[PDB]
Amino acid sequence: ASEVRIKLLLECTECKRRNYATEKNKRNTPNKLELRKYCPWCRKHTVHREVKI
Amino acid sequence: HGKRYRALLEKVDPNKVYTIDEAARLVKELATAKFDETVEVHAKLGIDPRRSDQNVRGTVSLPHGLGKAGRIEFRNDKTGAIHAPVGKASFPPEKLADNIRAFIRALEAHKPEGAKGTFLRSVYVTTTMGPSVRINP
Amino acid sequence: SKVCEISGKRPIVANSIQRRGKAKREGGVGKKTTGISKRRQYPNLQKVRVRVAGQEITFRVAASHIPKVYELVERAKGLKLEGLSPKEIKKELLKLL
RNA sequence: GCCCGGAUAGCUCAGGGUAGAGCAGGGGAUUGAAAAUCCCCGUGUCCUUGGUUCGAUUCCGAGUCCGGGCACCA
RNA sequence: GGGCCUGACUGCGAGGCCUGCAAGCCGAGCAGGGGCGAAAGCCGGGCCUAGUGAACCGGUGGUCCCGUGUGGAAGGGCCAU
RNA sequence: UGGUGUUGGCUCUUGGUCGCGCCUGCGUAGGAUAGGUGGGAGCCUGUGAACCCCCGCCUCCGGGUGGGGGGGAGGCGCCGG
RNA sequence: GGGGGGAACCUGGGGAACUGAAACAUCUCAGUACCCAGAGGAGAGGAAAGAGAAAUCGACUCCCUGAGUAGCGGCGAGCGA
Ligand SMILES: [Mg+2]
Ligand SMILES: [Mg+2]
Ligand SMILES: [Mg+2]
Ligand SMILES: [Mg+2]
Ligand SMILES: [Mg+2]
Ligand SMILES: [Mg+2]
Ligand SMILES: [Mg+2]
Ligand SMILES: [Mg+2]
Ligand SMILES: [Mg+2]
Ligand SMILES: [Mg+2]
Ligand SMILES: [Mg+2]
Ligand SMILES: [Mg+2]
Ligand SMILES: [Mg+2]
Ligand SMILES: [Mg+2]
Ligand SMILES: [Mg+2]
Ligand SMILES: [Mg+2]
Ligand SMILES: [Mg+2]
Ligand SMILES: [Mg+2]
Ligand SMILES: [Mg+2]
Ligand SMILES: [Mg+2]
Ligand SMILES: [Mg+2]
Ligand SMILES: [Mg+2]
Ligand SMILES: [Mg+2]
Ligand SMILES: [Mg+2]
Ligand SMILES: [Mg+2]
Ligand SMILES: [Mg+2]
Ligand SMILES: [Mg+2]
Ligand SMILES: [Mg+2]
Ligand SMILES: [Mg+2]
Ligand SMILES: [Mg+2]
Ligand SMILES: [Mg+2]
Ligand SMILES: [Mg+2]
Ligand SMILES: [Mg+2]
Ligand SMILES: [Mg+2]
Ligand SMILES: [Mg+2]
Ligand SMILES: [Mg+2]
Ligand SMILES: [Mg+2]
Ligand SMILES: [Mg+2]
Ligand SMILES: [Mg+2]
Ligand SMILES: [Mg+2]
Ligand SMILES: [Mg+2]
Ligand SMILES: [Mg+2]
Ligand SMILES: [Zn+2]
Repeated sequence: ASEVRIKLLLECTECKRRNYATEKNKRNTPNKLELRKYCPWCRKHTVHREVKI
Repeated sequence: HGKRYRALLEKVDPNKVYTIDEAARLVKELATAKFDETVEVHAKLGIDPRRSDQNVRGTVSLPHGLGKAGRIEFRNDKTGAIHAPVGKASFPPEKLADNIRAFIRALEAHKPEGAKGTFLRSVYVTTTMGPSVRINP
Repeated sequence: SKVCEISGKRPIVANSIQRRGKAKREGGVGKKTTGISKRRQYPNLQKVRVRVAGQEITFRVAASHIPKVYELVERAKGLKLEGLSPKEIKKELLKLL
């Protein structure tokens, strides 16, 4: 990590629980990440949105 | 102020709060102008003026009201105030309190979801050319 | 500074505790005691001069028990005090406490 | 971490109706020179986006970035 | 190089490599819900081997476990970071 | 060194905040010094209009306002560009 | 009536350090040692503005147990109802 390659959580967009933590480079990727991922809570895939760690 | 108004002033007293019913009984005592005055209900929403999202706007279909049927549109001004016609000075007292109360209800129904303060910071009943009385909403 | 003549208060011993850090209540890691040490805490002693049977009597009393002195003077009304020296008047006055 | 804040032309800068000021650059006057002085001219999404108003650098939401402040660091 | 994608999964994990401890490493297979593919199948990040830091204290999002007579609350636990 | 006790009297001047009263608001079109909406065809005058004398002033220089001395029936809107 | 004495014991007012933490500062040693005041054959404490969950017990002191429990703790060393 650095100040530019930063850490982040992914929050299930349906139930709002943070389920995955990952990293990205906020220069190379100024937009908030969107990714389909498996929410254990909803037991199904679900688009997750980057949320400030 | 004119003698005519100076007169009315006596039948008021600021301190006192009054009640929807008590105010309805005064209206008539306060409508001394040569025509069927109105009444009006001035509030004072305790929300942030310069904004949006928390903007109070809408309509209400008063059961009696106007007599000039219902559905009045009201919208908070740039300040924290909101005003609306509740009927004409005529209307039997037990007919206004029904609207005053029916209008104030709509206001609460259109309170935002993000508002700080007691919302109805203050409320008053009046007439076109008469003075005014605070009220316990 | 010593003792209250009325209330009996005398200096107590206290610790002066230096701390550091942010209290847990304020979302901090907690408070660290960077030093403890003994100090003294004195009664707020003060002089009170009252006239009683035309002699000047004077008390070392804690501020808090000041009006108590004026109370003692009041209750001294029904007292055969005249002619006495300051000392034995004061003696008499305290006997009422 | 939180609180206060600045972004307006090449540089530095004041400001619900608007867009300017200082010297830097250029043209001209003047000069033995170097200046100082004097006259004219430029050099703008007024940080970004979104929302008020008939409209806005001006009010508000949100961002991006430097500036300041306070505090904490297992 | 291109197309479609988010498996840079959740719950586990037979069996091992390494090893004083603690750690480090590799892992088939089963379930859930998926991606790509006609299919066989592959996918629990990256050809590999560096890119790291035990506890303690504490922040935040969850869960609704405990709640000092009782109901709450304060404060903690658990999961995630 | 701030607060506070021991610590009191009388004055003069200030700021904050709350309640009431009153006024202050000038792009540009324009009767001309338009706060914001809302009510609304009448309202002001014997509870003294129209200009006047002193003006508390406020000023964007045109005016805005205000208590009083004169004063003895018209001013101000809807209209409508 | 006091005063002064008394081996230890006792209660009240003050109150260390080495040491332990394999350094050290919070913490430990320890309210110990020691100083001082007082008491007496003992002293202290004592008839609930108590415990604390039992719809309960019933002053205080002392022993056993509860218990190295509950807890406290640079959650370290340790401390400890
Ligand atoms: Mg991860
Ligand atoms: Mg990445
Ligand atoms: Mg779960
Ligand atoms: Mg201190
Ligand atoms: Mg501590
Ligand atoms: Mg006191
Ligand atoms: Mg912040
Ligand atoms: Mg600049
Ligand atoms: Mg590809
Ligand atoms: Mg997944
Ligand atoms: Mg194994
Ligand atoms: Mg091993
Ligand atoms: Mg298929
Ligand atoms: Mg398959
Ligand atoms: Mg596999
Ligand atoms: Mg530690
Ligand atoms: Mg923790
Ligand atoms: Mg529970
Ligand atoms: Mg419960
Ligand atoms: Mg309790
Ligand atoms: Mg409870
Ligand atoms: Mg309850
Ligand atoms: Mg909780
Ligand atoms: Mg919790
Ligand atoms: Mg001091
Ligand atoms: Mg003082
Ligand atoms: Mg003796
Ligand atoms: Mg002796
Ligand atoms: Mg002692
Ligand atoms: Mg002792
Ligand atoms: Mg010493
Ligand atoms: Mg030591
Ligand atoms: Mg030492
Ligand atoms: Mg040591
Ligand atoms: Mg050692
Ligand atoms: Mg040493
Ligand atoms: Mg100790
Ligand atoms: Mg005996
Ligand atoms: Mg006793
Ligand atoms: Mg008793
Ligand atoms: Mg200890
Ligand atoms: Mg101890
Ligand atoms: Zn979910």
